Amino acid sequence: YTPIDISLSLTQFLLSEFVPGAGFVLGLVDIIWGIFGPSQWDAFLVQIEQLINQRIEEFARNQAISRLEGLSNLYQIYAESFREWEADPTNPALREEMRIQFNDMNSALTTAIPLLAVQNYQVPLLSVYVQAANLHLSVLRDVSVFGQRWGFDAATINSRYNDLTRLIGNYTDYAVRWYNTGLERVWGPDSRDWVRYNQFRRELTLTVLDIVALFPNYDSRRYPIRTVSQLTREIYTNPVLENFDGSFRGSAQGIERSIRSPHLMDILNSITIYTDAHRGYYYWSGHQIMASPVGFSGPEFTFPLYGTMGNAAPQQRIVAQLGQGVYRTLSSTLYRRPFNQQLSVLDGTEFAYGTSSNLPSAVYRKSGTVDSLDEIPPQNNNVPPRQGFSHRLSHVSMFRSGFVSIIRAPMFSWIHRSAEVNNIIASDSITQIPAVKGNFLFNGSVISGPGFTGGDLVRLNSSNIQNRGYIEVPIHFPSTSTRYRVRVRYASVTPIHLNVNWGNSSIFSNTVPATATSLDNLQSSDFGYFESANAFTGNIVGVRNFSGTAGVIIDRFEFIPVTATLEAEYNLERAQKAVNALFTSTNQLGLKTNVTDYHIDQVSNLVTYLSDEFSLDEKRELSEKVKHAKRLSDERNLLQDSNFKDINRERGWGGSTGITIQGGDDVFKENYVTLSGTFDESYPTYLYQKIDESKLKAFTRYQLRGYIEDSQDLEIYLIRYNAKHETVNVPGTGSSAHHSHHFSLDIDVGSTDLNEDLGVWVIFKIKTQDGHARLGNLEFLEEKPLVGEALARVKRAEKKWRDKREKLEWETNIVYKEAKESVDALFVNSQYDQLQADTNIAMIHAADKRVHSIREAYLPELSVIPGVNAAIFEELEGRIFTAFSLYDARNVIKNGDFNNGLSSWNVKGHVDVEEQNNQRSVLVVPEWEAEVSQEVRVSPGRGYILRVTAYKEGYGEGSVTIHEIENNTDELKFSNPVGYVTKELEYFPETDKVWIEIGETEGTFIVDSVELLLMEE
Amino acid sequence: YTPIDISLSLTQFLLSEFVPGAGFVLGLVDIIWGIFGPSQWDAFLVQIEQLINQRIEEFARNQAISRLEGLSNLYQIYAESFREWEADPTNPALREEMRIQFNDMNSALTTAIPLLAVQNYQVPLLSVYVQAANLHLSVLRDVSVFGQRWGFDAATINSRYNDLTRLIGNYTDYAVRWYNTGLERVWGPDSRDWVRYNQFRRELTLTVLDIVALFPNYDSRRYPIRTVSQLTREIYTNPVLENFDGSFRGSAQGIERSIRSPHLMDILNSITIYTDAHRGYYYWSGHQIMASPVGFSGPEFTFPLYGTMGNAAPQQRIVAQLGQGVYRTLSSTLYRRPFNQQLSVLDGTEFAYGTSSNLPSAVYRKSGTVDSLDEIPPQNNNVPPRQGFSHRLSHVSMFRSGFVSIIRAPMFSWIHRSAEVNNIIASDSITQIPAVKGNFLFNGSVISGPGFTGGDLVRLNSSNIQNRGYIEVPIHFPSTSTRYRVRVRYASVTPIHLNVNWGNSSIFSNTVPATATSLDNLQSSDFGYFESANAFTGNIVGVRNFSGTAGVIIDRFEFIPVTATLEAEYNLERAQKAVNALFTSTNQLGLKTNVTDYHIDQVSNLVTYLSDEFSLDEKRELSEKVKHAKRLSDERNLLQDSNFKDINRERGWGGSTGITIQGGDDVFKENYVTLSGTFDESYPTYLYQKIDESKLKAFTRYQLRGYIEDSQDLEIYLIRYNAKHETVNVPGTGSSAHHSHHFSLDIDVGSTDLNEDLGVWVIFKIKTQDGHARLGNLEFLEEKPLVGEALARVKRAEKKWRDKREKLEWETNIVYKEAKESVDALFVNSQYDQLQADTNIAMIHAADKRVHSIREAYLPELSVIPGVNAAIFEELEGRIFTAFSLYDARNVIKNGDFNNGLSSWNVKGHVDVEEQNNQRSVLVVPEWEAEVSQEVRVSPGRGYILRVTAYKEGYGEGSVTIHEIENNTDELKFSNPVGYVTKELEYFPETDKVWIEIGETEGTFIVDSVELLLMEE
Ligand SMILES: [Ca+2]
Ligand SMILES: [Ca+2]
Ligand SMILES: [K+]
Ligand SMILES: [K+]
Ligand SMILES: [K+]
Ligand SMILES: [K+]
Repeated sequence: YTPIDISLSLTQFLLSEFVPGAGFVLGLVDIIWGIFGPSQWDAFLVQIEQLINQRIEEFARNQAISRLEGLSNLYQIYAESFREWEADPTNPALREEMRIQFNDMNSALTTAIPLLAVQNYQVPLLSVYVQAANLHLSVLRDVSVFGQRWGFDAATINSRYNDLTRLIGNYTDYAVRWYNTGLERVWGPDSRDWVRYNQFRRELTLTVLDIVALFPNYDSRRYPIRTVSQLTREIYTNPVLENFDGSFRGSAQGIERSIRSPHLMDILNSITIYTDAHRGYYYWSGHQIMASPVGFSGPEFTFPLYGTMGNAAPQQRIVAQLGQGVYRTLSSTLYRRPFNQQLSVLDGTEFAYGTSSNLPSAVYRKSGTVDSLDEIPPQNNNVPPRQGFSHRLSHVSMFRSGFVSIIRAPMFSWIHRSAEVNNIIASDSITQIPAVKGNFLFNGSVISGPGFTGGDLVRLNSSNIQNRGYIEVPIHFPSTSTRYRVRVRYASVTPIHLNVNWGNSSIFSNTVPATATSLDNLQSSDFGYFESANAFTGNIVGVRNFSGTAGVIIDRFEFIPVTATLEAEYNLERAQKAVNALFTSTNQLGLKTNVTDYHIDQVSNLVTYLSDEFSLDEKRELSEKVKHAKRLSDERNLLQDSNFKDINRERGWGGSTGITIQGGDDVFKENYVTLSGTFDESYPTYLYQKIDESKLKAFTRYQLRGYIEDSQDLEIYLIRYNAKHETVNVPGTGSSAHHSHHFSLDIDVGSTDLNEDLGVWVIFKIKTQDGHARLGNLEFLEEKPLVGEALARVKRAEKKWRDKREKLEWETNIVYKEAKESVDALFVNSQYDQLQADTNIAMIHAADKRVHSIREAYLPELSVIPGVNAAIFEELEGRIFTAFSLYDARNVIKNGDFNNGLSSWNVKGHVDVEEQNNQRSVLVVPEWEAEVSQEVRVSPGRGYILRVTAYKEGYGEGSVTIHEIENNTDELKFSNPVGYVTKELEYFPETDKVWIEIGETEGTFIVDSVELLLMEE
Repeated sequence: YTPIDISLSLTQFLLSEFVPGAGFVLGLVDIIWGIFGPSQWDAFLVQIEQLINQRIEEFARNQAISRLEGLSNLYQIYAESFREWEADPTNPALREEMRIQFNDMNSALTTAIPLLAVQNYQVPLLSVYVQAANLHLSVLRDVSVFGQRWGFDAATINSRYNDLTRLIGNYTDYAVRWYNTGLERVWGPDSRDWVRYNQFRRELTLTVLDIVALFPNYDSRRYPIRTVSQLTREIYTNPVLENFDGSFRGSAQGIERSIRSPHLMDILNSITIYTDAHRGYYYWSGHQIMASPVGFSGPEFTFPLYGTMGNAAPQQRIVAQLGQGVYRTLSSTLYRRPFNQQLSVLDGTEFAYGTSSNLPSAVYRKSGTVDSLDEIPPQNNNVPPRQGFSHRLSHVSMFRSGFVSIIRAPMFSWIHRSAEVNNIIASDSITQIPAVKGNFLFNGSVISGPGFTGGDLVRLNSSNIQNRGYIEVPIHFPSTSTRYRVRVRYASVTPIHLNVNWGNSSIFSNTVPATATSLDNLQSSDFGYFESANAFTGNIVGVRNFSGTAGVIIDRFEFIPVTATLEAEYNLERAQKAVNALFTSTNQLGLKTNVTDYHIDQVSNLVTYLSDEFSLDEKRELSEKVKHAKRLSDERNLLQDSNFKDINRERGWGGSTGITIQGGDDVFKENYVTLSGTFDESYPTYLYQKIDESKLKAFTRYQLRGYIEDSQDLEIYLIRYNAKHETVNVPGTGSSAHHSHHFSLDIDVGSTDLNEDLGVWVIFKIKTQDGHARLGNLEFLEEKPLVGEALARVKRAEKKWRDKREKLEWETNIVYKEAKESVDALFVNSQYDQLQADTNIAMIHAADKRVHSIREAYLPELSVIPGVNAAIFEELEGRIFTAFSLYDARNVIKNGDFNNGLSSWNVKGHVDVEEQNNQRSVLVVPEWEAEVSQEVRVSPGRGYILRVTAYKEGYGEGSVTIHEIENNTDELKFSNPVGYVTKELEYFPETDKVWIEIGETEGTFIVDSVELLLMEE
């Protein structure tokens, strides 16, 4: 019969029937607006006014009640019109009437609510304010569903939808704010203050917060179908204190502390009660509580003894989880306060259970007349209290004092019955399980709700790895066969990566957005949602806070029944949006330049995951477009042989050993490239390609880019007017150092000239042993035309390369002449047939060094790439290689150069042949006892030239001598940056054998070549 | 017929029959020692001498061959004795002969090997050295298995077992070292140098490394039963280069680079060959290779074109994976070298396949007579080459030059056939899969093996989280029903945490030891093992490097068939060792003091995981002991109610609200405690307990300790002579900040005195809101007696507390007297019946402050704990509370104190009642227009005293006035750190009603109390 009774009846309706329709519209009239007079509105104001002890100003109060009246009358019209329209949807008069009534309803409300929020009296007005706002939200939510069907145009529906969500927030934040400051205003130091304080809290939770808690569910778009919330907050009664005919000083903090702080929800299993005695008055002195987690999903637990052990009588375990729990307490109080020792306790209490039928009430000692049901009344008056109660007993703590006065004041928590002992998932509606109904909290806290949630929330803390915040909720599924998408309501001040598990499998893991800008004063719009992409049928549900850095508030888990067509639709929209975002324009004719080749690959992946069972028509369509995008990417890609199909087959890819092409990957979806290291720095692993001038456009930046799975020591070159080069090390990822796998590199074209034919060299190099790379999706592309500084830089670069060429082209005319003449002086001039008789090796070597002083025969960066001067260097060095060949053939001495180490030589001591300047091999005689010798056949009577090219380290003299058996021995002697002397002599063997013998006196002797030749002109 | 043929025949035996027994002993004689003369040993030396071009010194060489001979003769005796003993194990003569022959065999070998390792010629001796060492290891491995059965005593078997493992390392490191420096010694700049170089490498891999690679398997204890290894190394042939009748200058680096660097193993699928033409000579100009990963577990891949495309003739795909792969190439070479252009290529090659039957050979163009089978001969000569080959063709790369001379020199990799195309797991032997046979390498490299592994290894790099190094190997199980323990051979320089997965499940995750002290020059003993604890029956196998910091080399995976009894045994030993390590001594009578209660809990967990099917007898036994340990822990534990069964039931645990006891946990196995925060700092969450002097021993340190799952703001107190206190924050873990969950805290006892009864207070406190702890397994224990500094510190602490008491005990005699007299002055002296007529509130308040200047009525740290002065403070404050009660009852004014705010008062303006010093409530008149008034009933004719206690802020005068209707109004006026004035007057009502009215002129007026009293003596 009181506002709390009325609220609880709305609360039940809102929990059980929350779904757009005539049942809803009709529900509000029957419960409230159709059946309330001005005395009912008066009654509501008095409830809070009495409490806070100050009445609303009369004009304001008068204004308030006549508005509420205006609205009863209005809404009755809207409801009656709604009803009739429902019965005949197509009747245009019934529809116009719907439109008009809606408009008028929206006017009145917008105007009347500010009059229920009037300064200085916001508090005593709140619950009624809450009423008008609950109603405002539903008409807005109506028009957003039925608007179209009534004849409103989309423009006007979205405007009023935007209003709807603007106002879920506003109205909620308002109520919550004034509840707070009303609550604080009524706090005070004594037990009397506490009674008013708690009574405020309890009454206003019942007529205010509970409704507000349901306000989100008006979001038609978030909650298209029936959606069931659960209120988990606790409310408190305290018999002893609540009708103590006095007040205990400075006790209200002590009393308030005897309420349990924020916890995971638990079921009250039993109370075991201790009787003590004072002047032959027997009383409840202490007691003990057992409890279980939600869903008896854990073992039971307990708490330290409340109050004090007593032994005046046996003790009495009262079991609470029988039927549906305890819904009522009838308590006997005792106050002995004899004229002058003092007593304030309970001598008995009945605990009564909720049942669809009947259960004997468990009595501690005796019943009494301090009925809890005055304070926590039933929600349903169509049945006995045992059936129609609103609350279950949740815990019984205690405020105590001890040995001048005795206080034993048991404190009763009542949780709302919408808080089910188990977490059962429906299948025809969205089910809301608040995270607080969980049973495993690792690295995080429960912290009291701000009022607009129905209860407390879960904080998961920031990390690092094995310290991830985690909340686990047990959940039962009546219907196995039902497919659900999970949605989570959360709050964070930063974007956080979150993983949601279901059973042992992880159904969501990505970074969700921020929603707030501080987690301390939490406002309605501070919360948000995310959902799994798919829908499924394990038996628990969980969230993990992956962030090392920030925390996250988890409100509630939401299970959303879904058909397979719905599923296929969600993913289609998602993928359709992806493909479209590749193109510049609405006609899909061009790619956005900053869309990379690899990106187009990620997006195509999305398409192939679409159902073949429900989306084929519209999936094929999408795959047309993404293939089309890709084709356009290949069009803009200026590199030949993109997929490395023809490396080395010259005008495509140039490549070395230590490369590998596999077709695909964890990362790559197309042919890609693996490069491994080298054992010698001079023999690098290289993939290169020239880009033809004819494909380039003047005065334009170009961009080399691609994707590297991972990398170490990867050397990347871009070469036109000069070479730029990155070294690139990129670690892999799972699912100095580059944090990104995308790379890019820019170069700028000046004037293009086909005749000069610069182009752009693209070169990938690895010159170390540990060393590697995995890359693909390589593009070379046109980016932007050159403007401002970049332009003047390029003009400077070309101009500067232009000046470097002229220089080079001048110095090369000198040197070539010089080298070419030195080359010619080696030969008998008759076209590369013969060496002059008297040209020696040092000469060949000297000519060689004049050839190798040619500066751009080969590109510095990678010397397999011919330079400006490749043509002319090449011909001269071949004339040189011819020359060494001729030197060798004519030498009557086998291996006189030491080019084959020591073969064809007879060696006595310790001697070595070491290479010194290019292929050039030298004999080292390190000690005088060593002897290198060769027997040579000759033509007796002919004449020979013995030529030695060598030098002498240190003291003494090096010798090459020559002889036959007995008298005919002759000698070449050497004594004294690194340069050789050439000596010779004429020898005339008497016989058919000669001996050549190399030796020395001391120090070290070094011989380049020993030659023996016929004198023949 | 050559040493390479002989080696390959041993190699096959060692791969296929590696198992202790007579088959093994008999195998070595038949293959080697029983059938070799001195010419065979000569032959071996010549193989390497010819190669390195320098013969061994004659004495050394002579010595060497006669030792090898001594050993042929000896081992023939040992083998014949082994054989005969096998046939009749119990015959004591056959057993004595076994013992003797073993001793002699061990002597000869120990003496002869140093003569095969002689300075200056270690290299040319190596392979023969390898032979003698292979043999040494097996006799050692024999005696370690059969030793006991021959009659050797355990002392001598373990000595020779220790020798065995000492020498697997030594002999391996030796061989490997000299292979290295022999190989380097023979490197050189030209193609000729390369031929010798590679020929060395290839021949010495075949006669040396391969054997050495098998050396570990001699570890009887690691390999109790048959164990099969796989050689994965590649060897190389190069037809063109290998019988080029000359040498190409500075080409050996170029040639060497045409060998593939370290890779995951792959199967050669096909070669597709390009014919070109030069002067109407048709040649192999280029070619392309396809390959697949091991087990065709991946898609195929390819490589950039080898050589150069040619079009002189069609092109020719030759398929390699037919039969068992290509085992042979017969190659035609071409050398045009016309007197003066140059050519060095192949004009044809036959590829022949390995089959149990027959397959036509695929011919490129034509066969030739450069048979690969001269270089890579068969292992089995009991069958045609097609069946008995040792190698499969593995890859064909190329060394090239191009457009003076042309070189097209295809390079053939041969992998040993023990490298199976698939990774098949046997069931009757241990199967060794080298990690290199994997198909997924993430964050790591393959790097060339050191020689003693059979092939290359896998490096997994240091991290951070989604960059864990990982190696995945595909594996087939012929027999589903077989149970295997996985063992991994690895190397690391630090202890690393490693996770091994099998299929999708993770079968090992813990930190394994270091084995090495640098990963660069890897020695035999640098490797180690770890194993899963259990044994299982997924289809791949993997290791992940969990370290953020260090790298790890993975060699090979080892699968070990096991029965269920074996399993149950492994875990029993493991748990038996755990339980024993709890006790001080061999009689399990005492606990080791540094074994914590929680530790005993971890160890009991280990016991409950033992099989009930195979271990019951010996598991029950173990559970007796661990329960016994635990019982002893409770014995030493000096805390009452360890498992928090009786908190608050006073002489056990003292506890507040916001505590919870659950029975067990992810962490705790026994009753444990959860504390949550507080809303007010003055109302903390507390668990405390005193420890009785009678349980303490003089001059001894004690230790408080326990385990905290997690914690924040946990305040821990230890109190005797003074209080020490930690604040403790401990993050949780998965499976300022404390990195450990174990805590401890120490205190020291001086002299114990039962009369003074200090004890030790143990207090857990949380005084903040965010704030929590989860702890259990709490012990208070005796640690050690006090010695040295600690002793003199404690003597100082007690002495100092002793001096603080005397002080306290002196000051308390003064104050108590003072306070007690002030208390008494309040009363009419007749036992606490009445207040003196003229004692006012300020007096009561002044007396109160003299009571509350009592210094240790309550323990500072937690004021629920009575102090020295709790008794005397308590009585006096009750006399005070009596006094306030009396003040109130006699005041004819209702609520004249403002202790119930403003009730019983009529208020006109804005006025407030604020609490100021304890419960003391004051009326604040802030403005002159305000009016607080009360109508009081009186007895006409009697006489009353109107007393006011108040003061005046600022200007003007505060008034309390009193009156009846018309002429009888009188007044108390107040004008002018925080202290009150008391005024009064005598009033005599003519009527039955009086009015009391509080007011003021301006400024602010503050009233403590207004009292009206009858004058009655
Ligand atoms: Ca030379
Ligand atoms: Ca007062
Ligand atoms: K906020
Ligand atoms: K152009
Ligand atoms: K090492
Ligand atoms: K004692």
